[PDB]
Amino acid sequence: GSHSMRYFYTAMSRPGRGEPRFITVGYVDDTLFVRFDSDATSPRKEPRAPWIEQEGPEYWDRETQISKTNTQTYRENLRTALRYYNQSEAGSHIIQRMYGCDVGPDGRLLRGYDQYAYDGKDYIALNEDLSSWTAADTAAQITQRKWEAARVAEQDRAYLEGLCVESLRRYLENGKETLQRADPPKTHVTHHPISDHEVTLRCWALGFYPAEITLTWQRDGEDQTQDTELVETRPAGDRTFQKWAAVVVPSGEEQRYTCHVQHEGLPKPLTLRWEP
Amino acid sequence: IQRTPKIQVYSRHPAENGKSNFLNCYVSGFHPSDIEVDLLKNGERIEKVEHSDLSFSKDWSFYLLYYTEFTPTEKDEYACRVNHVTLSQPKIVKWDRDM
Amino acid sequence: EEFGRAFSF
Repeated sequence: GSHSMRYFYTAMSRPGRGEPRFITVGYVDDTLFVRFDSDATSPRKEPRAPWIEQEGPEYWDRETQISKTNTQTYRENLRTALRYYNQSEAGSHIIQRMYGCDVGPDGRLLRGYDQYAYDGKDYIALNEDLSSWTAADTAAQITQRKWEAARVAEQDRAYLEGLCVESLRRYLENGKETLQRADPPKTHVTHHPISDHEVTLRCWALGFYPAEITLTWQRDGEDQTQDTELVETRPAGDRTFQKWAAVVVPSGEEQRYTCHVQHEGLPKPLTLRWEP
Repeated sequence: IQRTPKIQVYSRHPAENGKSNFLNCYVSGFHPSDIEVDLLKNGERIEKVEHSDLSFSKDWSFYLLYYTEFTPTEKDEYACRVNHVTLSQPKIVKWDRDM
Repeated sequence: EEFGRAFSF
């Protein structure tokens, strides 16, 4: 179906403990495929997925250089941010960036992204039109003015419509065994007596990929959204994810509850119930 | 502002005593990125624990997975100890094979 | 593949 490629940057200052650390991780959908850490013994882009290993040595040298240059540029970005916000050089600060593209089943660009944050808050972001910007405050507005003057959006757009989609398409083909395979969730409902008046029904979804999934409990056909405990989807460590939804139900009324599961790896949504 | 980490302790595969598995501690939704995580066995820290590469969600909050191989038993107790600038004292979350 | 152009804040 649809696919995405995203690069995530994290630049962290640490006054008194050396220069700011710069990390980059790259993903195709929910699969990590490349990493870079300026604190590494010999910093360089490293493969994290089998299908990216075939990229030649030229690819790795070029990718590593981009990250090394980025390390220096983001340390300067951090210094600039301090000025824009009138902050002292004593505190630790963080700049983050997420950029990339989404493509459809046919491989055409669905939309591009280039978003930035400062200390966990929106800073500036490229609009979906790939030609204008949205600045979060008067500080980011200064960056916006510089970027509008330098036609940055036009350059981002060229990358997003070109190399971004072209490389993603190559990665999808080279990694079609995994990137183009959805693993359906293995499901089951557990029963845990709480007391004489209530019992807990927990609906499990395990071993699925991608991470996107919907788990809901219904009581007599009515969604129990407000009464369902939903844990955040979590990684199993073997590429797959896990998730569960629980509800407290009155003793003897277990059969009035049904768990519904939706996942792209499932031809049709599943309906489960406690099976004593 | 700062955001405190959410914590989940669990196994990669269904728990079965005597069977080798992987013990996971997933921390997420936190900011800033500095965080200290230990996996414990009967209260003692397990050595050589590995963790994922720092990444973050759409809301900019960070997430990391700490993991190590382990063979669950009936007696042994496992937990995850987490400290972050937002926490006054390390937070310990026990492993419950039903969570 | 990454975009090799970085623009200063």
